[PDB]
Amino acid sequence: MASFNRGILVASHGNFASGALMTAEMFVGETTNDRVRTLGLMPGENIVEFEHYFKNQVDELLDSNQEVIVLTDLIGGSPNNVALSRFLNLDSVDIVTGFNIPLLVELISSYDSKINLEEIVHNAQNSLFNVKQQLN
Amino acid sequence: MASFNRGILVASHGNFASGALMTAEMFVGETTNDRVRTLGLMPGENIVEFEHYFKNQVDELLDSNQEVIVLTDLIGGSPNNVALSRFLNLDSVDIVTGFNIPLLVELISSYDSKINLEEIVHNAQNSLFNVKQQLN
Repeated sequence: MASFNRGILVASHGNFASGALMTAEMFVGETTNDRVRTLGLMPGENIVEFEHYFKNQVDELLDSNQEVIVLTDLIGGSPNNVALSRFLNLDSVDIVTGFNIPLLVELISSYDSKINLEEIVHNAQNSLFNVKQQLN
Repeated sequence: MASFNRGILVASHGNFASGALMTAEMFVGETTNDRVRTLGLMPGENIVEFEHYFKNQVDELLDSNQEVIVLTDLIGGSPNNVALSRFLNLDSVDIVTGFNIPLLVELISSYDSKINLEEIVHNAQNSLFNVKQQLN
């Protein structure tokens, strides 16, 4: 079976993650399940059920990709807490929190390529900005 | 009628905007239409219809708030293009692009308060980060 370079899991409380993917696909085209997945921790769901769904999404992406980047909505959220505890020392799994559309788009566009992740992250930070201030 | 401090319009291609609000409300509680709105430019919709929906959302928020912050998904997207052209020199309307959940949450939490927007933006940039790198 194919082992691609890099899978992406986008995870959040609520609908942030699936909505981000939907929007990203408007720019980069439809993705498939062996490369990109989302997971939302919904109102009324507990972290016990969520936890193993999460673990399963990352494990399954690793069957098809050499590495996985987990994008989470914010630091100290449950998706981020779970990701860090479950995959703390697994070097093939990266965790970037506070993601925006520019990060997600760039990671999808480059997932069959070599990347510099620090540079991608740095550019995604710089993509969040006050537009009148910056355009003068 | 009440003029509050600050309204928020969250705008994007697709479902990014509504999904971001839904998620933000999991942290800060349910919002109402006179303070916070979303708008998505959907597949199959043109910028001609979208444009005036957009204008109308900002105008109506200004009936109830002294200022409005428009959050858009990315620079050079149609929501951002429209916002900048329509409200270029209206000082009561700010435009911050590349938004993430930390920005949206903070702006909702502080919308009845005096703010330092530069500081909020700077902190939102710093909220997007590689968590293993930063936690060492």
